[PDB]
Amino acid sequence: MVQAWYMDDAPGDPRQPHRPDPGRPVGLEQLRRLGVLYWKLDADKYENDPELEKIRRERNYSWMDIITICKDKLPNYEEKIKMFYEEHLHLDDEIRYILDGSGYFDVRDKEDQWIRIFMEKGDMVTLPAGIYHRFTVDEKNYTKAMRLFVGEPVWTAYNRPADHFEARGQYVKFLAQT
Ligand code: MET
Ligand SMILES: [Cl-]
Ligand SMILES: [Cl-]
Ligand SMILES: [Fe+3]
Repeated sequence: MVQAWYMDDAPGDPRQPHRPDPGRPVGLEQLRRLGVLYWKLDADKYENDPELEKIRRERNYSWMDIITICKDKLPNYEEKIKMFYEEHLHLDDEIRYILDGSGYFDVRDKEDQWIRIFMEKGDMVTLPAGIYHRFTVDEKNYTKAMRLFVGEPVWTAYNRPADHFEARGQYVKFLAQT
């Protein structure tokens, strides 16, 4: 299924699991109900994978490239790192397919609590426009992720608070409107 839990309030290293024992799991249905989508895919065949190309069609993901997140490959690693884990939203959907390595994507639930989602090689997610999230690598310190977008991309992150944007209002309507 998926590896996801309500993460702890603990401060300290973000790249740690922040996964309390005992703790409450999180499933697919719950994430779906938050507008979040998920897929498992053959990460070796990505360069010519029908399933990937089917999803892209169905979702008009016309745009794609790859980011390799690690100290020696990504320029301004430490700054970029800090930016990702800042809580923010987007005015469009955020689509990552992890091709290699792994990391965590946290989102807030219907009661504004942090959910942590562990993403591995082969895992793909979509975080709907308007959802407050953040991202961090785990202690392996490496994530390679195909980024996807509907047409030409706009990367802008608006940190929290950003509750005035229409995308934010639309998403919060969507939650109440189940
Ligand atoms: C340069 S901030 C980019 C935000 C990105 N979608 C993330 O959640 O990590
Ligand atoms: Cl990014
Ligand atoms: Cl650097
Ligand atoms: Fe983001």
